[PDB]
Amino acid sequence: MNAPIETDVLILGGGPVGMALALDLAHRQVGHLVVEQTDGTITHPRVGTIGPRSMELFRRWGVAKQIRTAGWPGDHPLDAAWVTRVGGHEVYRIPLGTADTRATPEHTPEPDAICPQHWLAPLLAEAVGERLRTRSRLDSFEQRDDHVRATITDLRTGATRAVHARYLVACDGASSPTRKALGIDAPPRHRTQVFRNILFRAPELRSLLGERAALFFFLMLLRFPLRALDGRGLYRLTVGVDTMDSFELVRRAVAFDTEIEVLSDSEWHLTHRVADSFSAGRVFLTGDAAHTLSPSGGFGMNTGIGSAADLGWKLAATLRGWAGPGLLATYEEERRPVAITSLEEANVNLRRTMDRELPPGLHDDGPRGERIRAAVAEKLERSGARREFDAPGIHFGHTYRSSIVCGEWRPSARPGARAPHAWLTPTTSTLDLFGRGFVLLSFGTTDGVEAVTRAFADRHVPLETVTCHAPEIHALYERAHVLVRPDGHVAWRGDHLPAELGGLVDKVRGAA
Ligand SMILES: Cc1cc2nc3c(=O)[nH]c(=O)nc-3n(C[C@H](O)[C@H](O)[C@H](O)COP(=O)(O)OP(=O)(O)OC[C@H]3O[C@@H](n4cnc5c(N)ncnc54)[C@H](O)[C@@H]3O)c2cc1C
Ligand SMILES: O=C1NCc2c1c1c3ccccc3[nH]c1c1[nH]c3ccccc3c21
Ligand SMILES: [Cl-]
Repeated sequence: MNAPIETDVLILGGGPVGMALALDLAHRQVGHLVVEQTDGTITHPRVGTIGPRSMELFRRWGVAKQIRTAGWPGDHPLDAAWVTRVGGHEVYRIPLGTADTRATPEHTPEPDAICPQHWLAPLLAEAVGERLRTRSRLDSFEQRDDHVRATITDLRTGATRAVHARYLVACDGASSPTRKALGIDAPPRHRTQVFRNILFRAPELRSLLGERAALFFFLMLLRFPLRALDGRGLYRLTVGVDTMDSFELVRRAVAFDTEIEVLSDSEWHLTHRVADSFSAGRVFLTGDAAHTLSPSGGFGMNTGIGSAADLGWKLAATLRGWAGPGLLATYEEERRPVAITSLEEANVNLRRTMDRELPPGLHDDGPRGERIRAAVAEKLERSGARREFDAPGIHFGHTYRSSIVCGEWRPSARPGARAPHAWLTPTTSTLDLFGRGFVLLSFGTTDGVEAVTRAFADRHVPLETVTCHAPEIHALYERAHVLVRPDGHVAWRGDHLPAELGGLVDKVRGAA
């Protein structure tokens, strides 16, 4: 006869986002538990590209190294190429080097990475440990005044147990049963696109392609993308449906006569949706459950991870007791607008490919087809197609303009924006200073800092003060004092600390 289990945060869903939230909560020493209905095994990778901002967060949570050393070949091309057929005529290619050779980015200590879900999942599961309960399905929940009660069914054995948690964070996906149960709607913002995904293994295809290999192959037969999943034989063909045999589809897209074994052929319905509300009482929505966006630019999962990181610190602060009563509401305040708009940027990338048409003689071998291909190439570059593969602003430019920020692409320390990266040492970035409590960076004068420290202490708001004597970084941040939030974003800056510190403290913690 087992009794109710107690934990501060119960995370519903062990997908990438739910795991990201668990990592942040562990990093902040908040008791939590993750319940995942499946056994946690991946049979058909849905994600693989990890944006630089997400990698910075994985760096913070201590798993960035293993993600990078998970198995993506250091010498595999990262290029994006528009081709009339893989192995056939090439139309346009965006060179992106290789993991081992590309220049270290100047704006971030962590460039993007490739980690197919079948590697990421075990890796995330390993980092979350025993707090991840697989084959566990949350059947129902009931909110009470100071906690939420959930009934969990052990799908391995068959026994049902109850979990009493202070907060339930639903990371249960795009069709979020939890969102429905809360009576919150997520009205479509664009027509539902139905995609057919064919996961196949072609052991010798990379050898046949060689340097002509690519991470992304945008075919133009009739038009769709083919991806190198693990850079080791596993590929994924994505074709829009709006019906040939799975094997015959791949065969048509690949001009080579090589071993091709289709492993999976499932369907995917993408419906750009954003919840009208990101929470009800003590129940929260994160990831696709809160906002489903288009995968263009890997924008979807990266936004979920960023939203998970935002809710993580606001939850910790409230559980700790130093947060104002209105801090948790700022999760929706700051993250929904990121979805409401940012879901549009992904859509633009989808539209550009959905609208591109193909002319006659594009497959020809004569100098004519080579000329018409060069024609489409020019158009492609003009339509800004290389923007879906290079948009730092999209990964790092989101600036919060909220009730807890004191308002006043290139890295900027303006209030609301991500505090910029700069190397302290060859291994330590300004980013490595953020992630715990608030951080006050002072460039030069330390006059007035003791006042800030006391103001934060009077409210029990964690604050770490750092004096920096580096002009290059001071120039970068543009002000003498910069107050950074637990999430790495600037809450306030200025050459002179404000007069009413109590006001500042109550505002940034969501008490004002
Ligand atoms: C068939 C399919 C194909 C896709 N293809 C692509 C693609 O090609 N590119 C792309 O960018 N994105 C793709 N996606 C979307 C991508 O997987 C998500 O955007 C991403 O992983 C976001 O993660 P999430 O963590 O919010 O939720 P999800 O990854 O959707 O995970 C939700 C988790 O909740 C668990 N869960 C649900 N209900 C319960 C319960 N009652 N109790 C316990 N656990 C529960 C699930 O088992 C699951 O593991 C696809 C999705 C599907 C369904
Ligand atoms: O993961 C994906 N799954 C589908 C996808 C993905 C990605 C994707 C993933 C990471 C980075 C850029 C990306 N662009 C696209 C994409 N551009 C497209 C155009 C038409 C139809 C589908 C896509 C597409
Ligand atoms: Cl509480």
